[PDB]
Amino acid sequence: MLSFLLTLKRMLRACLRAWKDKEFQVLFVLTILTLISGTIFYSTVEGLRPIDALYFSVVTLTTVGAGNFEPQTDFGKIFTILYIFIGIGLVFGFIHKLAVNVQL
Amino acid sequence: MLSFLLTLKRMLRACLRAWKDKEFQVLFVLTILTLISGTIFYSTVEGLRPIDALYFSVVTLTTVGAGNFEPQTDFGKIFTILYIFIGIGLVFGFIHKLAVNVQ
Amino acid sequence: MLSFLLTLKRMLRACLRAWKDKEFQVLFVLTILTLISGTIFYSTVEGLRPIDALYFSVVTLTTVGAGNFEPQTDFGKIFTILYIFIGIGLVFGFIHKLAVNVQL
Amino acid sequence: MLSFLLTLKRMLRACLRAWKDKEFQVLFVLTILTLISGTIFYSTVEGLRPIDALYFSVVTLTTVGAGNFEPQTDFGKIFTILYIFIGIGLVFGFIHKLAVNVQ
Ligand SMILES: [Ca+2]
Ligand SMILES: [Ca+2]
Ligand code: NA
Ligand code: NA
Ligand code: NA
Repeated sequence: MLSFLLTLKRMLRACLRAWKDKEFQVLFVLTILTLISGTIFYSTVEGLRPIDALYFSVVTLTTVGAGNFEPQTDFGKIFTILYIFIGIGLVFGFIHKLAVNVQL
Repeated sequence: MLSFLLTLKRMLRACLRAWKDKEFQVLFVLTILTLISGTIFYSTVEGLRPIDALYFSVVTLTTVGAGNFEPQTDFGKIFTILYIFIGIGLVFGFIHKLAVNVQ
Repeated sequence: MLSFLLTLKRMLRACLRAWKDKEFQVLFVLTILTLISGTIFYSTVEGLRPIDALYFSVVTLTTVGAGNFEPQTDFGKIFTILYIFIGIGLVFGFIHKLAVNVQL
Repeated sequence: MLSFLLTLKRMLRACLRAWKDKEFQVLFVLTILTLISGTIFYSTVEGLRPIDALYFSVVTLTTVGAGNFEPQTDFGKIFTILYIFIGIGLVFGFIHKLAVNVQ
């Protein structure tokens, strides 16, 4: 049990230290920026209430997927297709990072 | 095929070997903890039966996605958003582990 | 253009050669076995038409997600939760493999 | 922050550098090809407008998932199942690439 906590602590330190790498920071900011753009687009173009635009943006960008909503306009549909690849590009970025930071 | 059988067993041994690594155990406990918290949160704030709160918690945390349900309250939606990122955080954790154990 | 095809060919050979690794074979068989069990369970317990039980099994095991259907019984719900982790375990398996076969 | 700006630019350079690797180009062409085929298949067999066939093709091939639609015909369902595995096959491809370029 004490080992659990010590391991947990060492791992948490390593996670917080990751928030120090400038490339991880960029990816993070880019992600926030992407989530904000999505929130703006869906509230504007699809008329979704702000909190629902972020929710759709989050579930869509993370590949979780929305359970009922889907863009109603052709403009929304196109944006979403593009939004999704941006999301995949970001994930690969993080993955590429975790791939380099491990092989150094 | 004995050959096939032997390969499976070797793999299974390597799997159970991971369930011994402390870091993997932490990650595992944390996801169960996360699943429980989720099950609790959705039972309370969204008022789902426990089994349906666990289900939504699972399909949501793993990025599988629910086919019909989605948080009705603002609290539920905000929680779900953070929940998903915890899930991503956890998966990166397991992945980093799998990329550290290869070396 | 000729390079495209040559690269494409070399990559395809490498993919087919992967179908030779006994561990990849096991993971593959395990996956088929898992998809068959799912197809049987959902058709039986949830009364889904066979082709729909496989479809749900596939979209669920791959994290794609079903757009409308979800287990109606508590038995189905429990099985699905477990089904999902089996699926994640298999994915990590493949990933672990692609991680070793690259660092040899 | 110039520092932040410089980091971004370095990363962007490394991204465009990948769009030069032949193997990555193949993988990319193959997914576009796959997306087109999907868009075509769902337009015909399921009778969706092209933009809705592309959308379902995308959300399906990336594992994001559609919130309401799903193939109505048996042909559509069988195709979708194989489509998803092509998608998994493609992602493993990009991943293997990202794990070969690290070394
Ligand atoms: Ca999904
Ligand atoms: Ca739905
Ligand atoms: Na997913
Ligand atoms: Na995924
Ligand atoms: Na869904």
